[PDB]
Amino acid sequence: GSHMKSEISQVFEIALKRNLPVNFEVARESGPPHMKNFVTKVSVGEFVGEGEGKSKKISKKNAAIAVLEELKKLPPLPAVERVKPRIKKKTKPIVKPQTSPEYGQGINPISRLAQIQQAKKEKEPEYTLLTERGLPRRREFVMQVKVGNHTAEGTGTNKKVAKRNAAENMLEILGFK
RNA sequence: GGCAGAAGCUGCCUCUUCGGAGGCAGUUUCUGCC
Repeated sequence: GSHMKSEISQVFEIALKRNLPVNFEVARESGPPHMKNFVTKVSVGEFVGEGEGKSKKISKKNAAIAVLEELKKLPPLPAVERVKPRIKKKTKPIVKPQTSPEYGQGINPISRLAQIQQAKKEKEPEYTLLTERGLPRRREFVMQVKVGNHTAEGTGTNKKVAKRNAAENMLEILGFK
C-alpha cells in the first residue's frame, strides 16, 4: 500500500508546527475575481504544488501530494520547538465506520436537503441564529432555517454543527417527506 | 481540463459565570457548479 483515504489531512495540521505548510492559493490573477477560483495551487516549506496530477481523473488531492514530499526534507527546525515521547502513551483509531459496493442520493436528511437545493438552481437554505438563552445553569446553540414559507430548528456546538440536528425537520416542514 | 456545498472520516483554535459554550478548515463519498 502507498496511499490513504486522505493525504491533504496530513499537510493540513503540520502547518501548526511548521508555520509555512497549508498555504493553498489561486493559480491565476487575470480571471479568478470574476465569480470562481477555477484553478488552485499550494506552497509548503521551500516547495510548491498544483491540482493537475496525471489528469485529475485520478484524485482531488494531487496538489498536496505534490508538496507532501517536501515535508520529508524539512530542517531540524531551530524555531517552533516540539517533543516526541514514547513508552508512556498509547492510542487507536475508530473501527465503527464501514463501506459499500453501492451509493445513493439520500443517505441522510442532511445531505439530502442540501442536495435538493442545487436541483432547484439554488445553493443552500436561508440559515439563521437565535440563541435567546443563557441561564446560570443552562446554555445551548439554537439554529433557525427558512426555505420559502416555512422554518426548522436544531442544536449543536458551533454554526457548522447545529445545521446537522435541524435537517431531520427540514424535509417535513415543506413536504419533501 | 476545473470548483463550491452537504454529510462520513481527520484534526486543529478560543472562551467557562463550572451549566457548559463559541470558532475554523481539510479530505473523501453524493450532488451541483466551472
